[PDB]
Amino acid sequence: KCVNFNFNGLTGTGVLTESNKKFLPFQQFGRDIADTTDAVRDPQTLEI
Amino acid sequence: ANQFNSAIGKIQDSLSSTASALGKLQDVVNQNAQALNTLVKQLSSNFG
Repeated sequence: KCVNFNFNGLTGTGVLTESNKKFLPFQQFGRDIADTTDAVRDPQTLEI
Repeated sequence: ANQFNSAIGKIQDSLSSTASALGKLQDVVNQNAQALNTLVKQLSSNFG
């Protein structure tokens, strides 16, 4: 659903969807070519 | 007829072999990519 999210300190509005992107244990959230939020990890539990 | 048919074979080979052959149209995609990339990148700029 399109929702207002605040994850890892990143506040914004968007649709929250699951992906297969591989995150290393020490890399908390991702960035795209524009250096903007593309995929994030769950700050609470382990989830991508 | 053989001169046209052989020259069209050479147009096929030239266009399939050289990456920069369509550079005049690749400059349209490249200009729009740099323009839209600068247009988004500048949203991360502080401007003071």
